[PDB]
Amino acid sequence: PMPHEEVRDFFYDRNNYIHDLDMAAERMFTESGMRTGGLDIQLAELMRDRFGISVVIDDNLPDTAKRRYHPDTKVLRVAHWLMPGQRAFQIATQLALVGQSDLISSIVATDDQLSTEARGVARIGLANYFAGAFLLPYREFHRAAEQLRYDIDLLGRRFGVGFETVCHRLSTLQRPRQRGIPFIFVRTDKAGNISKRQSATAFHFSRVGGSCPLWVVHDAFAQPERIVRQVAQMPDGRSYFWVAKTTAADGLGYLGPHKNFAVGLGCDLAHAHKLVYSTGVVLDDPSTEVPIGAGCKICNRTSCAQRAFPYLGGRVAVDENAGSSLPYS
Amino acid sequence: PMPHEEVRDFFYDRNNYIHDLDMAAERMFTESGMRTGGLDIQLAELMRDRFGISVVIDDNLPDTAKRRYHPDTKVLRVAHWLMPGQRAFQIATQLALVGQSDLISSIVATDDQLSTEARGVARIGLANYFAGAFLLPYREFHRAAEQLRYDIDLLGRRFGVGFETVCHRLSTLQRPRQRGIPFIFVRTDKAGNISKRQSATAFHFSRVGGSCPLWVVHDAFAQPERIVRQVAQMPDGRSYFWVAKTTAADGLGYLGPHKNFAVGLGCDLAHAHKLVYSTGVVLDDPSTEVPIGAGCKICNRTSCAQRAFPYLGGRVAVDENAGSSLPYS
Amino acid sequence: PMPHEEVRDFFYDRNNYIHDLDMAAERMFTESGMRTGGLDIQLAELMRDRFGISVVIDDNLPDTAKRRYHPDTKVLRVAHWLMPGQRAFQIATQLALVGQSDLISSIVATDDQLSTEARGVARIGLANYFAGAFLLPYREFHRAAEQLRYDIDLLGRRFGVGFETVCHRLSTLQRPRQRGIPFIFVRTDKAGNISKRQSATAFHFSRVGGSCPLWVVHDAFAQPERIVRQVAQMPDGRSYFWVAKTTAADGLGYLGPHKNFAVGLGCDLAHAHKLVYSTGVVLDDPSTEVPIGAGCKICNRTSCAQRAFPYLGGRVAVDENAGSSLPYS
Amino acid sequence: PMPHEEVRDFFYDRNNYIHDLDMAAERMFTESGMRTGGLDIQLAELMRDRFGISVVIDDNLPDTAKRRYHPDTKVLRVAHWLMPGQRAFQIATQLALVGQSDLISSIVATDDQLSTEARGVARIGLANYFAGAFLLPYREFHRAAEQLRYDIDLLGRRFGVGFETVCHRLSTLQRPRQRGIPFIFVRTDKAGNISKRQSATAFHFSRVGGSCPLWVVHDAFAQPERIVRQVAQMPDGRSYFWVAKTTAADGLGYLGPHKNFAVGLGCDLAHAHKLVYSTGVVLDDPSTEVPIGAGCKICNRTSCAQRAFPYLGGRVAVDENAGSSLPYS
Ligand SMILES: CC(C)(COP(=O)(O)OP(=O)(O)OC[C@H]1O[C@@H](n2cnc3c(N)ncnc32)[C@H](O)[C@@H]1OP(=O)(O)O)[C@@H](O)C(=O)NCCC(=O)NCCSC(=O)CCC(=O)O
Ligand SMILES: CC(C)(COP(=O)(O)OP(=O)(O)OC[C@H]1O[C@@H](n2cnc3c(N)ncnc32)[C@H](O)[C@@H]1OP(=O)(O)O)[C@@H](O)C(=O)NCCC(=O)NCCSC(=O)CCC(=O)O
Ligand SMILES: CC(C)(COP(=O)(O)OP(=O)(O)OC[C@H]1O[C@@H](n2cnc3c(N)ncnc32)[C@H](O)[C@@H]1OP(=O)(O)O)[C@@H](O)C(=O)NCCC(=O)NCCSC(=O)CCC(=O)O
Ligand SMILES: CC(C)(COP(=O)(O)OP(=O)(O)OC[C@H]1O[C@@H](n2cnc3c(N)ncnc32)[C@H](O)[C@@H]1OP(=O)(O)O)[C@@H](O)C(=O)NCCC(=O)NCCSC(=O)CCC(=O)O
Ligand code: SF4
Ligand code: SF4
Ligand code: SF4
Ligand code: SF4
Repeated sequence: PMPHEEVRDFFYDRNNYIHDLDMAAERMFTESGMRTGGLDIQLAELMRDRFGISVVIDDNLPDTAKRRYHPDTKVLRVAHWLMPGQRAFQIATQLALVGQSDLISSIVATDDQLSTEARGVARIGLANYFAGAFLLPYREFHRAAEQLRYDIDLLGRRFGVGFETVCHRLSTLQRPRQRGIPFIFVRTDKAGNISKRQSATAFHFSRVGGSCPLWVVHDAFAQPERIVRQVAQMPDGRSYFWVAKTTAADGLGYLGPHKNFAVGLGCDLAHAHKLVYSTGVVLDDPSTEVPIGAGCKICNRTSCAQRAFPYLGGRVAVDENAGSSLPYS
Repeated sequence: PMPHEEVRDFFYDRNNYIHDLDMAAERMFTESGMRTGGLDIQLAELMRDRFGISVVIDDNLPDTAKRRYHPDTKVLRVAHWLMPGQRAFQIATQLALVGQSDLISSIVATDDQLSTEARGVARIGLANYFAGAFLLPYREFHRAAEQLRYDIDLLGRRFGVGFETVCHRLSTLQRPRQRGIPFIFVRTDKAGNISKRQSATAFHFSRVGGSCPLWVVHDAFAQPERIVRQVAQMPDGRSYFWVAKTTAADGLGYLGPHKNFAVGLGCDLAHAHKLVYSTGVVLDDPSTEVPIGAGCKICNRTSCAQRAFPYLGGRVAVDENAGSSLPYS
Repeated sequence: PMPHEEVRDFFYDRNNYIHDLDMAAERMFTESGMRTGGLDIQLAELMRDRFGISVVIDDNLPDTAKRRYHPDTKVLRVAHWLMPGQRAFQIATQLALVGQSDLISSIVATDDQLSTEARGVARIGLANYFAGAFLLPYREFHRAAEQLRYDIDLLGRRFGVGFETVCHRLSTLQRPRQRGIPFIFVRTDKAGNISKRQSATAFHFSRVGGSCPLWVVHDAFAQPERIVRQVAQMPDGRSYFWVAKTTAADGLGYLGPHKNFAVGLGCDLAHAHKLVYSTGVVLDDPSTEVPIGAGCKICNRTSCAQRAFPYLGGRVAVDENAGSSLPYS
Repeated sequence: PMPHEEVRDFFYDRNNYIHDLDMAAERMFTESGMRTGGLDIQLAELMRDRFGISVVIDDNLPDTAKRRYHPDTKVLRVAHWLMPGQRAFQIATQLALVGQSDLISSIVATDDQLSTEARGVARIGLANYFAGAFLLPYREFHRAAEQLRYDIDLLGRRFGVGFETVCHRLSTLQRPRQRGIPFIFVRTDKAGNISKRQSATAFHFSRVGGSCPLWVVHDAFAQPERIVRQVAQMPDGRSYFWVAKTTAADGLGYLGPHKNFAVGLGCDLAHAHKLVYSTGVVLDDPSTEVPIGAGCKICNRTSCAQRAFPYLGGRVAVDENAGSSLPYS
């Protein structure tokens, strides 16, 4: 149980919603006079007025540094190559770590099983959560999500942030009397590594699994920078709607290392009709659903032409007198 | 240690070359009067003349059946939708299982640690090996590979078989005093599941690992049916040349299940200059080599922007006053 | 009016159906005892028995030659690297040119506007038509198309031929009392060059136009080797269903020149419900239809964000005080 | 000769460099105290101080409006969804049109063959040129291009602008005694429509042509957001180096209309060694050069497997006794 997995569980156990921290972010947004649009500058003004922290734009930082905070002189340097939404995210992260320290500490104190390292990692996680809840204040963002029928591009345009940030925030809308579609958010790379798992409730991939090549999230790299959608059926009959898309980090140069990821958002099929991404698709036809699994070794399907491995709790039929398109019959 | 892994190791231990069986395949090829070009027809005639086995092309077989052998009437039914190279492969598989039974049994008897099921899986594996060594007789195939500078498409065209079959056979050219480029052959899917591992000698991915998203094999699906090439450097400094390409199964219909795989062939950089795939590429410039790993949890690189997980034997450094492009620095 | 365009018109004027030639191909198929499956061998037998023509498989031909017929000794050589469907196509083409010469001549004689070169080009075109009508005899192919709901992959599997050949034959099903879906067939390359136009009746792209980047046929290369589908609306309100897919020629080698094409098949929206490719799509929602054009200079749309050129018969609004996402407002 | 072509030629005749206007942009940049990094803010302040123009960021503008200028109250509204580089570009466009009116008029007066509409289009073109020359002052941009070895991503990162803007400016570095690599810049879509042509000197595609599917610019869409590179040889023996990449407009929503374009930059092969994009590529091997053309009807190659149409000044050779891989041999 490594610390990043420990924090994964910390968030999964709390339905991916932190009521104290989300309320605090929204309260501060409103009390400060914030207005959506160009939050980076207003957050600079807020750090100055409320914390004596001076926010500067630094093209002198090392290439890989997004921000650096000097607590001795209270100076926050932010990378020039970050877009305004990204600058705002960095500034609000530091704002959480400086001005919401005690709240974060008390939230961490509620899971006493946490490893020594897991507590620091959770501090950073709650700081990122605060930044998301501030850039995307709960009520305004929820109403915008409903009005826009969950169009992630349009939400990003309205709030001045990227795709991954929007999907993050969508998977946290579990406030008691104002809930959005319950989502599972995942992040993957070209090799099937799932870097991030967040979920409003229990989904198949909340903690483990997801190495099924028929799952559309892995097809996002085959269709780069375009939204892919799938009506999927798990081996147990439960049906889900999946949207996914690639995200690439600009800059770095032709030679340099590049960041390529795929962000995917899934929900119960019953909710799909509320998404713009359901437009043009029939949702009431179980014949049109794509049968996927969780990874071949833990998948009990018997007629899958794509099986890479045999099912673990399964009987290996070996026939010298037959050959089929169905590996590991 | 599941049986398919036991057979993976069985072949790995023999440098992916089976001298008795390969010599037997070539002996039978030449003694029977075989000539490359239309092996399917000649193999049918051979089964008749030498084993009393009647080969029919049966469009009445189930959709997913490639072949079926009835030993009571010695009837081999072969799917009509298989190309001639594929039909030849099926017929030669049955030829190995019927006319080379004892040789295969004695070869299996040499790895006595094999589980009961692993022996059956090994019989199927050795029959496939024999089919490959028969359709592609060793000396003729080796001379053609050198003449064609390892152009896999041109080899397939010359011998009437597909990409995966050619790569299979290329990774087996370890006959003493007539060796080809030592290769590692792998097969993967969109989810990074590595279905096949065969290797002439010790490579990093001969048995485990290979979930590095910077590795070109996983970039094959973004460029389907197009050959991708990479000069890669493992974290230990050793450099390799990798060629890869996707392979899709035709038919099945728009709705039906589809087979999508990616086949990759790797060798030491020192051999790359003998490949047609090196044309246009500089091989002597360590600056141009792509730093890849074997999977993030077992990768010790320190400045990778693509890290999905932290390195296992390392402490997760967490800094509240900085944010970087380098996850898990 | 160049000769290939002249033959384009020759076929367009005849509703892409040649009743005499199609009936002759089917009549000969049936009288000869032909059975679907492995037509290449049976056509060899037919050339021998009926025309004294000897069909041989020649790996000695130049790389680019699919067949060569020596009339002095009546010998037809066919390339070894052609699949059986392709071999059958070559053999039946020569069969049309040798055994249906007078019929072809009389069909050509019906369009007396033909240029000197256009008559020879039309001879080859009618020979290809005969080959298609023979490999795919009309009644059997029509019934298979209806039973399979026009699944091009499954039709290819059943009849042992490729995607482009199937789409060719589908666009010719205009026999008076046994018509299939009326189609427009097109072939394009990565640069928008439309090499082939065939159509059962008058469609927008039967003769000219088709340089609209929003048209899905040009998106086939972005999604290689996978079927793409679109519900499109022309500027005049008429709605069409478009299926398209790439096709690549095997062999040639890593260095050599490659053939990449996209084949597209379109029909009136009203017919889409009879296609398997309509599965999962709502067809009764004009809101979900993609507005395309015929090429920007002849497209009268006013709010297209993708306009590359202004509409020819249009008023150029030029405003120094505004900038928009809509080029050439 | 439509007006947009007239302006294309207007710029082509001046080697895509406007000395007075470029010097004016740089003069104003330096005299005003401008420093690269946050030009949007400084340009707003400059419009205030120097022209009494009040710049507001207006989230109330219509969805498709990038800017709108009200001269009666001297109010410049700029779209909230534009990144800072884009906002700076809009503001500098208006700055050219308001504060450089007479210079632009006198520059337009030098091509007196211009149609009435061509003069307005040329005014917009010269304003865009000025905006490019201001956001990217000539000397600083030239020094940065050489230092960065023409890495377009790194230039964009350094100056806070996108790919298309950098390529625009790179193709204008023809100031006497301080020249950059002479470039041809083109913009195309999925249908091969070439929306933009700018060129430092005489290139094949400076005015017409470019519909060759083997040309790498059209392969950009198959690999979106990834840089593609090609060493190409025209039929006349002259060899060029081509870099290309797609550019997509964010937002707009899943349903809405999308802008997809491909931008390409070409130079003589002799200059390629100065590009970062040449790293790993051999430049002195004529065997490895890809033979491309300018469009099949104006391409005289004789063994091209990709020909879509026959060569215009040639007779279509038709052989009834042969079939080949070479259409229109
Ligand atoms: C996972 C890592 C370590 C990786 O960091 P990266 O360098 O890849 O990127 P990043 O810093 O997360 O930022 C990437 C994008 O995500 C956005 N973003 C990040 N966290 C967000 C949040 N909580 N809410 C909203 N948006 C958020 C940022 O704005 C940014 O957008 P832009 O790019 O547009 O600017 C980090 O995210 C992190 O430390 N998170 C907090 C700790 C945590 O939650 N760990 C559990 C992860 S779950 C896990 O690891 C389990 C997986 C498993 O099963 O093994
Ligand atoms: C792996 C399976 C079980 C599944 O195979 P599939 O049904 O998906 O396909 P396939 O039968 O292998 O056929 C696909 C193509 O491979 C070709 N092919 C297959 N074996 C070949 C060989 N030995 N030599 C040459 N070509 C060969 C066939 O001609 C065919 O070509 P066409 O496509 O053109 O028709 C099978 O291949 C098999 O039983 N192999 C023998 C058992 C074995 O060796 N297992 C160890 C694998 S190593 C492993 O799985 C462990 C790896 C790990 O644990 O990480
Ligand atoms: C167009 C050319 C010149 C190009 O030949 P290519 O080398 O590109 O390929 P090809 O010989 O046509 O064969 C390619 C595939 O098409 C199939 N195929 C070809 N003709 C067929 C037909 N009539 N019916 C069924 N299938 C057919 C072959 O089986 C083959 O399948 P496999 O690959 O799987 O084996 C040729 O097709 C031709 O000469 N056709 C006859 C003359 C004609 O009709 N000209 C008008 C074309 S329309 C036009 O040019 C107008 C465009 C415009 O607007 O300017
Ligand atoms: C071509 C049009 C009409 C259409 O343009 P669009 O609306 O599609 O986009 P856009 O306005 O050009 O802006 C897209 C990106 O290009 C950048 N950009 C535009 N002009 C630039 C310049 N001169 N220097 C540097 N960057 C420039 C913008 O910053 C912007 O960056 P971001 O995307 O990051 O925001 C327009 O560009 C224009 O009016 N140009 C001036 C008229 C002109 O020169 N016409 C001749 C073109 S030659 C032609 O069309 C004929 C070719 C032929 O006939 O074959
Ligand atoms: S066996 Fe299960 S997990 Fe594996 S590919 Fe098939 S459906 Fe997916
Ligand atoms: S950390 Fe290692 S395994 Fe992971 S992406 Fe980077 S190089 Fe590959
Ligand atoms: S203007 Fe017409 S032809 Fe051009 S992209 Fe738009 S819809 Fe297509
Ligand atoms: S004929 Fe010329 S223009 Fe056409 S694809 Fe070949 S090289 Fe390109």
